[PDB]
Amino acid sequence: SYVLTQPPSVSVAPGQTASITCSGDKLGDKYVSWYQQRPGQSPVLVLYQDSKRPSGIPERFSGSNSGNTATLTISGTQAMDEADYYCQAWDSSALVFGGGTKLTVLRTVAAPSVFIFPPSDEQLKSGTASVVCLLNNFYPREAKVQWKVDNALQSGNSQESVTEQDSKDSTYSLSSTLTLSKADYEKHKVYACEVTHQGLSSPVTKSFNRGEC
Amino acid sequence: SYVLTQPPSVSVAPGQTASITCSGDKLGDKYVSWYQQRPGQSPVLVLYQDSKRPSGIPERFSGSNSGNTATLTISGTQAMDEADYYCQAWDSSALVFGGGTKLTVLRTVAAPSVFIFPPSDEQLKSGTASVVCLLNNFYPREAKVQWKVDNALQSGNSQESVTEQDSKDSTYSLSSTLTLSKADYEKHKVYACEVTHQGLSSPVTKSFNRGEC
Amino acid sequence: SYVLTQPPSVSVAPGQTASITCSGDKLGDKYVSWYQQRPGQSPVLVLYQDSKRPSGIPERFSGSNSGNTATLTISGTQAMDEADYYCQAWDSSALVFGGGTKLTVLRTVAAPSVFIFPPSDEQLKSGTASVVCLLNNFYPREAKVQWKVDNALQSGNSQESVTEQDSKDSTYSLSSTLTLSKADYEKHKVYACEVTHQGLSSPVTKSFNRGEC
Amino acid sequence: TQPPSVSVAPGQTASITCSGDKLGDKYVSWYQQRPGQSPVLVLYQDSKRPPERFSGSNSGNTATLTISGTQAMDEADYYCQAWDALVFGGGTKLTVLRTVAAPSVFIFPPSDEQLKSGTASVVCLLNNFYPREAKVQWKVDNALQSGNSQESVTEQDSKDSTYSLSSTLTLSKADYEKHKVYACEVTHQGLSSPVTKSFNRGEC
Amino acid sequence: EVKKPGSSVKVSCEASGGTHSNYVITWVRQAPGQGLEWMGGFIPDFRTAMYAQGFQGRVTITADESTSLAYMELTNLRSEDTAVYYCARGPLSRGYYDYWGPGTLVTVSASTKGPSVFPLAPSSKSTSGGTAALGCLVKDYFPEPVTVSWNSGALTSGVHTFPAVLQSSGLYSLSSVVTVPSSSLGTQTYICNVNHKPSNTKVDKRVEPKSC
Amino acid sequence: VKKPGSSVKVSCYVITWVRQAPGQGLEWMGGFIPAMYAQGFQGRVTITAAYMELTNLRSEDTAVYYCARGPLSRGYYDYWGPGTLVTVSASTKGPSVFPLAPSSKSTSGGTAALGCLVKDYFPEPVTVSWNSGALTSGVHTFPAVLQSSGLYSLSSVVTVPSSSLGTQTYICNVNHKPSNTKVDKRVEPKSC
Ligand SMILES: *[C@@H]1O[C@H](CO)[C@@H](O[C@@H]2O[C@H](CO)[C@@H](O[C@@H]3O[C@H](CO)[C@@H](O)[C@H](O)[C@@H]3O)[C@H](O)[C@H]2NC(C)=O)[C@H](O)[C@H]1NC(C)=O
Repeated sequence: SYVLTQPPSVSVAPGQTASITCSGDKLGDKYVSWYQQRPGQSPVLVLYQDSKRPSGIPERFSGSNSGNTATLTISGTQAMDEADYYCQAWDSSALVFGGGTKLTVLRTVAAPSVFIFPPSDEQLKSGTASVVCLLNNFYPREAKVQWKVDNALQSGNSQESVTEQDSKDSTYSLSSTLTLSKADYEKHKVYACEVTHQGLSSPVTKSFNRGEC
Repeated sequence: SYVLTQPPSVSVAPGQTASITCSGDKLGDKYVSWYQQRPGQSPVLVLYQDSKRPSGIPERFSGSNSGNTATLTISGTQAMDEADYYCQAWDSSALVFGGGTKLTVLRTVAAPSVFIFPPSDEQLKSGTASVVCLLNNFYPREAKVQWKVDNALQSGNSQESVTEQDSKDSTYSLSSTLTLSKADYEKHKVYACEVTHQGLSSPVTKSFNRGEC
Repeated sequence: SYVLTQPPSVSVAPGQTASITCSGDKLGDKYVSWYQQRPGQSPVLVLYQDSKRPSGIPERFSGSNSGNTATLTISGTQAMDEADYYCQAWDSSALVFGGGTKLTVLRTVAAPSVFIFPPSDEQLKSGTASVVCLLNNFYPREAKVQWKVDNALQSGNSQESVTEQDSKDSTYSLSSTLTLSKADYEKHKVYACEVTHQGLSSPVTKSFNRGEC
Repeated sequence: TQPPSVSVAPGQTASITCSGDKLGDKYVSWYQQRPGQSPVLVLYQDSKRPPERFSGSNSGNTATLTISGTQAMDEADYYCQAWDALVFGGGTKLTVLRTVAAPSVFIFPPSDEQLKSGTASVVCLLNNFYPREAKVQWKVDNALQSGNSQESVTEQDSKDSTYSLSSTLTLSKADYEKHKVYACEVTHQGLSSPVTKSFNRGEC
Repeated sequence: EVKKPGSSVKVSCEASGGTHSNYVITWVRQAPGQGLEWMGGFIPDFRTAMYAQGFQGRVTITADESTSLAYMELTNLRSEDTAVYYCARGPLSRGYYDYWGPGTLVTVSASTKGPSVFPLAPSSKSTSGGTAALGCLVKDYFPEPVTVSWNSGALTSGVHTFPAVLQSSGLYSLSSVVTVPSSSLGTQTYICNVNHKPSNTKVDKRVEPKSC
Repeated sequence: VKKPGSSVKVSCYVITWVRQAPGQGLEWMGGFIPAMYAQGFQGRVTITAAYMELTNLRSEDTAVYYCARGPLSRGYYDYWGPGTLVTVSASTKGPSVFPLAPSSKSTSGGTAALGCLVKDYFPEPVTVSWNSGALTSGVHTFPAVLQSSGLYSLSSVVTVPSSSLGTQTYICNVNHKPSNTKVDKRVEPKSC
């Protein structure tokens, strides 16, 4: 029996190059071909006859076959290159597919930008105040916001809504509302929004006095 | 070589009887003595010749020897019986001490009794209020309180003081005081005091409305 | 308008007597009746004409009505008497239901009993070894089981199962079974089952040495 | 009136503003006071100075204290002096942050001679990283471990703020002879997710 | 199945077939976790009925003896009329209600109204970095969906539109935030374009830094 | 720690003095040319030569002084000399007793808690007795806690049978020798 071995997984960072090897016994005397498979999708050919790439695949992909190791080289890897890679070869009139290789790209950590917006003047005329604190682009999904009015932790009167990472990006974007009522917004001079997250050295607080805007 | 075996450690609650076994082949055929050693102290004699005891030892201490096992029986176990016990035996013109056995005397978990006393009607004339939440007898030291006024967890304006366990008991007593400015007390109808501790299935909260209803 | 009032909530521990009061104006002249409603069900009559009781209700229930209050007296409270009790009274040609009262029975923390059963010899011959740890008659539900094989915490390869709550006692049961291969079990020498749960001063481990017996 | 605090990264430009009506017409002096140390003048008469990283200006209603090439020894409390009687404004605090940095993790197998001595030592090393808080986990054949590993750490270099950590795992002989797969898992800020470096027993 | 607003419902209870009954039928409604209320009465033997004061105008109790069935018709349902409707039967003249029947769940879906737009003031403290975050708030509307576009759809670089969140009342809330350079805060006209098709609501709203 | 209300002196071109309370900033009082006084401390500062004297020390005078010297007519000061630290402590004030009313709701356990609260007293310690020492069962006296301002506080609590609330006289006896103070305060349930 014949077997082709590949590393279980590989890790790299954006803009770097990753090398995937499909090694074997005297594998340099055979024509290999590599298949890329995204999760939930059928495999799509990426390389046939070692290095002759098909039409449509970006030029970044490149491979070679020599000795007992055949390698696939990726340059400028991006968040769209995550997918399993499969090796192929013919032996003794028997097809052989190499073990699945999982190529992962580790995305960098970006700190959030946070703002606090007071309540519109018009809403107060309708007996309702809503202070909204926002967290701009930030990758690590784990985030925590804590509204403290006049330095008194609050809970049970806030809601959270988030979007999905941009296609050509990896950062979310979060926002939190604090639904209040008039005769409660009329007091507690100091209002604050506290956010904790990676990247930030220490929690950052953005505040605004109830008076003087 | 002659070797005796003892249990590694023994745990018993107060008011029960604890038995420690010194076992060995042909062990019961000879005379044994028990030594009690407290940490950082010269060991002392508690039993000699199975059941005979010396002066200065209370009637609680007792022991029996038979077969291939010697038992040290202690009645009225309390915190003063915390020490290590060793079994002695003679054989082949050579002494042999058994492995150390440690005695542990814990106290059963308790559940605190929590009271809340509104502020006086003589303080307010002085422009200050102080709501006090008291936790009564409870053994496990680890306890927590969380002042919630109008359903808004607070921090930074409360202190905790605790006494030491009584002589004939092992229960602490914790008091938590919340000092508020005169104006701040005039609002926030509701007041509460929450406590968490072992022996409570769920946290218990005692609250009193500001109206003194 | 005619309105009846009841305390929002009442809490008691098993074995004690709880009192619920429905208070109105000159309420002694009417013929109050009490209804018990468990969650997601239909109320069932429990008392009509103050004290009289229907057929199919335990003798514990008892009530009274005098002055300006009608009191429902419950004796020997147990876990099956947690539900909402409502007060009724006909007045001015218009039915009037009282405010909802919630009665909650506070449970008592009970420590678990932990055992470990080695893998049977015949099963070992079959080629797979299994180790099972049992915690029964414990409360609250939360409990964490952590295996150990020669001071090596185990991750994965473990199934967890929990039985239904017992109405009479309100105590669960949990079985954690560890599955290995024959050779892996044959290696290593020491096995243990660490349990951490409320009601236990310190974690308790029930270990055994394989092959010893 | 001065800002309560100012935070800037090393090598960056920071500005400290002292505000006041007619301050532009008047002059200003700046003093630096380290914790527990008497204040020392840093600038007088707007730009007059007694290194050259200090720079100040005074015009209109604001005087700016500008620093260039901020470094770890520039942290202090600054004050703005003016005459009107001597009036001293609220002090301002400046901090030198330094930025997060990921640790380069390495794993080395046990030498081929120690085995003849019946003892193996697998060492997992962490290279320069600023935030001291770090955590390593030795999981051999996918099973966490504890009680048989020691960590030693050095102090940050003079012209740097990065530590370095080495975790030595001592395995008794005839224990390293099994458990084909070894690994070292590390967690720390900057890393998006935990990174584990693993080596098979007899791969080469 | 959700009953549309302004419709009616019919709760059915067993009724005497035209002989001695020896029991008085009733009705009871229980809003979720809010207690019990009285609706109306009925005495099979005497065709007469008896309605409560609160539901005087919206209820009507009728019975049919051929089918041995009786029912009450409630019209002009509103969001406040989402609850569980019971049906009890007590003795003739004692007045305590017994043998409570299986519950019936009735639901309605609020109403339809357009959104209200309020502006979120931009940064007041001078941010020299060059990024001031604007945004208008859209809330108190029903049902899904609504669309927000900036400057008549000509600005789509940086616009964020967070998904709508279900308020406690039952309506919806939605936000929209755009980041722009600080230096271009007092020279360009920023306009929200909120459109809600079901209510045919089209409203603009200028957003400018608050005066100081 | 200097006694409050006493006087202290500081011994140090134009010579000036500046005071800096812990984490509060720099405070100027005056200068002297080998005199000028600030408006805030016009009456409590004396300059003689060179040294300066402060009188009527109070709580807020705890700070560190510095001897700074500047040119004749430059408008700036250099050569900030070593700082000299001072520490006032407080005025001695007696306690004020307030009652902690027992719960006005009957309890199935038949137990209620009473207590008198002592606060605004300096210096330590204080002693509390119930019914002239006639009651000493289930009595707790929590240790004193240093309040933020600089004074102290103390609490005492006793648990007694519920039925013994309105049929007995409970009095909190407090004595403070340093202020020769003795106050008795009755503790009774709130009227309703
Ligand atoms: C006054 O008398 C009775 C009041 O109940 C009315 O006659 C009732 O009509 C029902 C309905 O037709 C009849 O019972 C029926 O019997 C046959 C059996 O095949 C069938 O139609 C149904 O199964 C039903 O059971 C019956 O005549 C009678 N109901 C009884 C006796 O229970 C009558 O119409 C009333 N009014 C007048 C003006 O008489």
